[PDB]
Amino acid sequence: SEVANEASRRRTFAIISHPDAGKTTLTEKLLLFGGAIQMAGSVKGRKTSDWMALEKERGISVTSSVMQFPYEDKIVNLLDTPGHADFGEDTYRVLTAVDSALMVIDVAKGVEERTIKLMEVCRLRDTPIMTFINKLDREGKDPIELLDEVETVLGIQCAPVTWPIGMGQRLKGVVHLLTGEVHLYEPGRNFTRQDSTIFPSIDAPGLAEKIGAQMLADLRDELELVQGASHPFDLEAYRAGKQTPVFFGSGVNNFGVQPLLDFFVEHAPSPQARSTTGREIAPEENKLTGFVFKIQANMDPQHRDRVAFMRVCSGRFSAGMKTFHVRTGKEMKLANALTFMASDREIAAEAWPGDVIGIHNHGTISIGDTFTEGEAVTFTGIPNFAPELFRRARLRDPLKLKQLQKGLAQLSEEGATQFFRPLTSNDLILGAVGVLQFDVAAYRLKDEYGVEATFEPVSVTTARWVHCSNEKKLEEFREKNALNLALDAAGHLVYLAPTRVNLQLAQERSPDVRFSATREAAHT
Ligand SMILES: Nc1nc2c(ncn2[C@@H]2O[C@H](COP(=O)(O)OP(=O)(O)O)[C@@H](O)[C@H]2O)c(=O)[nH]1
Repeated sequence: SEVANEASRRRTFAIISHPDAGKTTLTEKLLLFGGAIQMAGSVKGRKTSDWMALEKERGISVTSSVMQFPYEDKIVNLLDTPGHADFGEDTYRVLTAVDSALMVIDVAKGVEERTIKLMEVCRLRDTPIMTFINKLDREGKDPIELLDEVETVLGIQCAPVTWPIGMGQRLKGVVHLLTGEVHLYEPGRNFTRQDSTIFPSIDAPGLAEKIGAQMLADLRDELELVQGASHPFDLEAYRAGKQTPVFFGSGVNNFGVQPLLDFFVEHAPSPQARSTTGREIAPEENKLTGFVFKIQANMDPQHRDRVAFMRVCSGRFSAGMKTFHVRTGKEMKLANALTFMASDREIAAEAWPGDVIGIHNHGTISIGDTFTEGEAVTFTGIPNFAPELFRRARLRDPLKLKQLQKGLAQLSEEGATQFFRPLTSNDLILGAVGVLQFDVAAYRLKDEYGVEATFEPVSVTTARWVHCSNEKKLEEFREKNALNLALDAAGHLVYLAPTRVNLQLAQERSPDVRFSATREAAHT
């Protein structure tokens, strides 16, 4: 069928990186291959009018959230993961609306703090991971050691697919480990199809006349070790999230990028079956389905447009179709909704399973909302994430407590911020993932709700959701740790911890108590 075909082309993925790894550099070089030259320049330019400044305050992002582009007859949906000033909870959430992930690692650094946390988010869905080691034009760690670093630190098996030849001032090129080809690193080239120097084999004549006899011999030495030690690429493993094919390159020069992109579109998974409150929803179904996973402000001179982001999981979207908002129950007509075909010639008014659409939100869409054509079904798997920045609410005029908690609880629905009411206090504690969510709730509470407020930091570092079967044994825990407990906007029990250390002690004192770092956004 027409849907099954279009879904089979889709490659929906995001990049996970520690900052300054190369995420925006490597995004540009791929937008080049998709023919999105116009967007490619604005993404590199992302490194002023008065009303756009106020819009920066309301929560818009300069870089486009979603970048779709075609490559080798596949449709590549590249969902952004803002890592800089706009880092926040939405960054963690984007990963739950993809099927595959590309990890970028600086070779000088290695695995880094943001690498580790993003990779943990991918472990939740067992998302497949591909690895690209960046910045080989400058000196860095040994590849053999960097593989063990990934393996031991990140926990995932390593199956390299390309392999470097030197690095830094001494970099000569990569060697493909499946095709046997030997791409060369050299100037004046964009490293594309016709614009590259590719030997078909290591034993091809003249290779030593190009990479030096010494470096060819040391390359034979390194391969013999990788062959008899590192594991070869097992697609079944990669698909189950238990293995990552590794690529080495130099994104700033587009070197090694294309082999990665060709390998990616060949093997990365097409849209798969997600789960709902009961039955599994396959991507080949006739009716349209999908879940809202992100809500942001859309660049608006009226400073009033919010757009909820929705990934499509079955059927076909067409501009102006009647949808079924399972929660509210009202028929919703997706009017003037947003597609993200970023290409100077290509322009498409529809979207297929794996794509993302932008539903202009007027206030009644919250995170995790499931849109269908009439089937009462509700997607599961959409998580809320344990905050990592906590602050208390500071209101100058106390006559706005009624309206403050009204605004706050709604900002929780739309994913602005989480909102915690301690069992032994009327304080209101706002958990976020990035600093920016606080300035946003500031403006939004003032602008929308008229509550001039402030957020002073508290002695809270991490939070865990609490669940336990035994009704009495939980109450022996509710009254024991009550000072450290709160309720969130959903009414779940949250252990607000002053430190990671206090939490581990808390986890051990209560052996029969579940401490989980995630929670479904559907009040359950
Ligand atoms: N030497 C070298 N520098 C790079 C490479 N890729 C990115 N950079 C540099 O890293 C800086 C910004 O990297 P960026 O793409 O913005 O990483 P991001 O912050 O994770 O998006 C720039 O100064 C780039 O010149 C590379 O392959 N080699």
